[PDB]
Amino acid sequence: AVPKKRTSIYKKRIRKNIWKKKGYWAALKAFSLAKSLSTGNS
Amino acid sequence: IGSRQYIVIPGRWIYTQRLKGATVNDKIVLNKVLLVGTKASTYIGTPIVTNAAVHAVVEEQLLDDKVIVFKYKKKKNYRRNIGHRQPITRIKITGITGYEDYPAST
Amino acid sequence: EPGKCDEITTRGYSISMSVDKARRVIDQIRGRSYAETLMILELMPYRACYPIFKLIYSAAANASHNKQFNKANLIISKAEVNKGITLKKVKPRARGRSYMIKRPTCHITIVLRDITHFDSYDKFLESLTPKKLIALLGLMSTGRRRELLCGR
Amino acid sequence: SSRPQKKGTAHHMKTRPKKTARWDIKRGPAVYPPLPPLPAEWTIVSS
Amino acid sequence: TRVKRGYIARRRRKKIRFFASSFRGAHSRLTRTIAQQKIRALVSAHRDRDRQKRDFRRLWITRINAAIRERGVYYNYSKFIHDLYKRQLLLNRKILAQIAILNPNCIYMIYNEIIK
RNA sequence: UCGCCCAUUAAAGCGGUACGUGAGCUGGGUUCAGAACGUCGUGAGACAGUUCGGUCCAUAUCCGGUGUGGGCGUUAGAGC
RNA sequence: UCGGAGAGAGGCUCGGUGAAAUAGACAUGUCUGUGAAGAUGCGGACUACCUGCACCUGGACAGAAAGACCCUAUGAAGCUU
RNA sequence: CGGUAGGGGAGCGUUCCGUGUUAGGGAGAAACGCGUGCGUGAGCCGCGUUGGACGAAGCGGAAGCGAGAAUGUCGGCUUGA
RNA sequence: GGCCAGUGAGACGAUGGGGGAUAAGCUUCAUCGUCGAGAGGGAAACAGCCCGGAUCACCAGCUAAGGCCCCUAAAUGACCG
RNA sequence: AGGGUGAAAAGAACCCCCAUCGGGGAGUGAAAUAGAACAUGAAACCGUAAGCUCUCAAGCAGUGGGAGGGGGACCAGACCCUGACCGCGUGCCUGUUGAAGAAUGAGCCGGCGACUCAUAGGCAGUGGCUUGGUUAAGGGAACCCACCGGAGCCGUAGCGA
Repeated sequence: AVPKKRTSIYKKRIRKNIWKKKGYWAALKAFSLAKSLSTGNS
Repeated sequence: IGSRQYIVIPGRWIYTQRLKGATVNDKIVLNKVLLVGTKASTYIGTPIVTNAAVHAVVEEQLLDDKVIVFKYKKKKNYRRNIGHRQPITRIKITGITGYEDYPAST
Repeated sequence: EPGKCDEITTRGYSISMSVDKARRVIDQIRGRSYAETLMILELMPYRACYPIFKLIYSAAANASHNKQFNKANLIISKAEVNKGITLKKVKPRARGRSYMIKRPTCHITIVLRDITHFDSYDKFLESLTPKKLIALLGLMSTGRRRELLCGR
Repeated sequence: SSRPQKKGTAHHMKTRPKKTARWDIKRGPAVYPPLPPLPAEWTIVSS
Repeated sequence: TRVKRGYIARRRRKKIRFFASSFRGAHSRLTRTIAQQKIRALVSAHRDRDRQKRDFRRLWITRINAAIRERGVYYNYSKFIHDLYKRQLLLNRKILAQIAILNPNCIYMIYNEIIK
């Protein structure tokens, strides 16, 4: 139901950084597509 | 010195308890030399070797860094904070006068 | 001193965009080529990119006009996203009690950086270690020497 | 049962460590010859 | 004559924080928790300065014991100390243990001429 | 619950775990307001006496569990 | 008995917007022992790389409402003779 | 020369007043943040940066005078995410 | 005798008894210890048992209670059962 | 509930990104690390950068000891930051015979936030007078204040209804 304390610090950093790494993965994939956009594709 | 032992070699300084009666620059001889050593070292049978007396010079009589004494008891509103700077003395060792007694070392 | 003219701090701010959702994007482009960054930001799948892209391109145009150095040289040195000025709507909920929802904002800043401004000086220090060319008493070893300042 | 058991300080009454062996109770400190008189410590004569 | 407090609070709480500014996590940056923790730090310091005096001695004794057992097969710290006082010899544990490290020759020499 | 009884069966064991387990469920019993019977009470009201009717919350921070990834480690790196 | 299959609305994943009660501090294991007599924090052992996500609620004497029971106050208020 | 309730003695600071339209101060005050000075402590004292005009002592005086606890209270900002 | 306080819930242990079932970490008196208001060492942890009463400093020394195979200071000491 | 750009609006012509917002050069100004969200700008909270450092660990997070590494444009057995690994160490408050408590209270940070004042009675310290002491109202080129005002009060006799 309810939280007993707060996570407060450092743990919340660890939790957020993985979420930002989701963003990183998307960035890699979007970078990969730009080269595909250059030349061919038929 | 102040009921407190020290290994002591010449041309070299030490910190001790503040010597009551000692001036700023004023040479002194320590007559409680329980051991001497070299190539052929020399222990002691009794205390003091015999006529060995270490030769030193007082440097300065400044106080020690502050030690914080803190009385505390749980829940009784008994926080009591009190500093203490023990007065000390800096002394510089000039030379060891030779032993001439009981040669050990095999 | 080590740089000062290797940059231009374009700081487009009051962007209506939560700071964490901006840090998803900006954490990827901290230290990239500018060309590459632009190619990334148009293809990326984020609402976050558009205002960032606008500021990257504005910053690079700014750098090309104002301080007049090549866009192909430069990189994104310091990207940084800070908390803006928070607005607070009070929405209702079931059973009479009411809770706030916040419209968060941000202050985005980008420090661009030319690679090859202090390269004349750095490439000259391909000269190997025990050299100490003592000309002006010490002189101009002031160009991101990077590795050590062990000058005792 | 009907053996009420040892708890609180009543445990501490029973199972306290204690010697209770005549020889181990005696003993005390060790005796020595005291010592000849020793010199001062830090005689001055200077300045 | 209204008297605002202002200056007087955090000018002391800075000094409170100056202590705890090596502490790890919440303890370093949270006023009232720093105030709770500083006290405890000082208490553990004061308590452990007296633990120091006995614990160093206890180390030294172990050092000396370890040194002396390498001589004869049956010779042991307990006997060694009484053999020192049998000959009237006021070397304290610090010196004995430290020479045992830095100059084992000298412990050999003290061991040789105490037995006789 | 326990218990008695019917039909069985190799047998129909007895207990602890907050008389295991309601942030898992139920609400028949028992501790609210209504109403009645017997009784006690001059009366208001009462009675482990009886009867009918009567709102059971919760998005899991942590530990703990069932699953399942990622990192790093395994001293050059890998696939079996 | 004794479950099984399927349709929707969720749940799950991606993008957009974005709350809450709670929160001394939290680097927050199991066993038995101990203690205000029921311990993640004290003793001894045992077990255990660091970190997400999905699911589950046994514990944190979980959250919620300064117990509505019980009793106290030379408290309050209704009702009775 | 241990010390809860508790009593007695000795102090530190806070704003304002007398001294004082003092010296000290746009070659940098109040503040704000740092000190390998001092004190038994409350606190004091010098520093050059930010700051941009107020204002130390000493001897005295007066209080809206010292905060961590009140399910205090106002404002800010977290946690859950 | 003057001025001016808190206290008036006590707890355990030894003994002398009562009540109880010579049950209770039960209850009530009488005499004394400790806690309460007392740190430290012994008792694995362990208010109330044993030792001992913390003004402060020392990287000196002697000892009390209790201990000397290793975790973990000191005898894998001795002689007789 | 919500005050403080500057002395003066001198409140940013022009150029660049550009549909806007906003931004960077330019220009004004003592200052624009005073740009209108503008003066000093603390804490919590959110980051960015550098030094060291955690993935066989067990921990009220410190403390005593301190391995290895790093310094500060100022040559130290001195000092500071990190901290391999060891030993010790049962959050604070209230309130209890007894609380680490799984009893109560606080999410955190900053402010506000509690034995006061008037008049009398007792007592102590200090001062003045001691030819006993003292004035109240009231009067004062107002208020303080010299200087008047002796009306009263306290002490100078008890005993008994």
